[PDB]
Parts: sequence; structure tokens; C-alpha cells
Amino acid sequence: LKASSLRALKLMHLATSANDDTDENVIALCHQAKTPVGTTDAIFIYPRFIPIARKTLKEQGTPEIRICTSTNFPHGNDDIDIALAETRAAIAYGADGVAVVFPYRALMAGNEQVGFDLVKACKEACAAANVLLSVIIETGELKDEALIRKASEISIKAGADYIVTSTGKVAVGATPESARIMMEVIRDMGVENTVGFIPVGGVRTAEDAQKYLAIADELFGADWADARHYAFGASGSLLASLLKAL
Repeated sequence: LKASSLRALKLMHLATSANDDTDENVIALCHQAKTPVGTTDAIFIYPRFIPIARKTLKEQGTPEIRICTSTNFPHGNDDIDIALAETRAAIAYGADGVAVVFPYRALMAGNEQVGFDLVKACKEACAAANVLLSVIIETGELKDEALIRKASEISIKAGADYIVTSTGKVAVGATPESARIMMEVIRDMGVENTVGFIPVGGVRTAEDAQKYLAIADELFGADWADARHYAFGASGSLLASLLKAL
């Protein structure tokens, strides 16, 4: 568990636990990302806190820690104008990465077009600003393998730089099963170089993290899951469990 734990710590997007948030909590999160035995790849926070986070990260000597944030979140509504405006604002605040929630309920109702157009609009804005676009498909709500594959496919076709299981705000988050399905889509579409994978809302222990990294290594080889291709979107419990294991 030591090997997977250190690797997982470095791949974390250490996420706020707010629904809520304050400067004080975000500053604490920045400090927590500089762990006693390694530094996480990123933090994940609400957009309005990006400027204060950037300053905090610089002043503790870790300007390399990326700042990711959320849009169309957590509900994954259909409205592209709103999702796009939120994405443009996240970019203006200074985000390194934006995770947009796919309109998964629309897909569940049979509408494949809205998700394509919503992701594509957000990707165009992000790409222009050198911001990576993650797409959260909400596997715990989609539930069905065919729908999980379809949402992944549409997101990839529309330009997702990562596909992400979950918001962490619904009853069911990542499972090793949904992770496997999504990673198989990345392989089958031939986009393993351009699309990463992020489990959210199902990795709480070192033992969990080991299992998820094992899937990546099994499917793509041990060298694939670097920061550009893999992240753990998770909070303090996972981080504490990783540090304990270490």
C-alpha cells in the first residue's frame, strides 16, 4: 500500500469539502496540499476562491500546484449559455482546469446533442485560454453501462481533456466498475494520449486508491497514469489515509 499511496498522493486534486466556502478554509486547503511527505498535483475549489488560492500557493513556495474548479455544478443543467458563462468566469478568475458537469439527465432522457454542444462550447473557451477541460458525467446517476459509455464517448468527441466519474454531491460516486468502463472507452476510441481519467466520490482509503491505480496500470501500462492522464478528486479522508499508510 506504500507504493500506491505515495503515487496517489501526488496525483490528488485536493478538493474543498464545502457546499459554504470561506477564504480561511481555502487557505487551509492550500497548506494541506503541501503535505509532510509530498505535494498534491492540484487543489479543487469554487471559482471565486481562485485568486486568493493562487496567492497562497505562491507564498508557501508551491506555485506549481494547479487550481481546478467547477462549472454547471453540481446539477448538470441543459443551459449552454449558463455553463459557458460560468466557464468564461472560471477562466477569468485564473483557473488552470475547469470541470464542467455533463447534462446527464438530458442524456438519460434520450438527448445526445445537448451534451455534445455544451462540452464543445466549454472546450473552445478553455483551449483558447490554456485551461484543461474535465467533464463530469455523473456515473452514479447514469447507472447503466451503456449510458456511461455513451456519455464518455460524447464528451471525448466534443473535446474533453479528462473524463470524470462524479461530482461528489450525489448518492453514488466512482466505483471500480464505472472506472473500468470509462477507461475502456478512452482505449477503444484511441484517445489515451489526449484524455485522462478522474474518479471522484469513491476513493476514501489508501486501499481504494490502490485498486483504482491498479486498473489504470492494467489497462494502459504503469507509465500512463501521470498528472495529465490521471487524478484523484478527493478530500481530507483520502489524504489522511494515504499519509497514514505512508
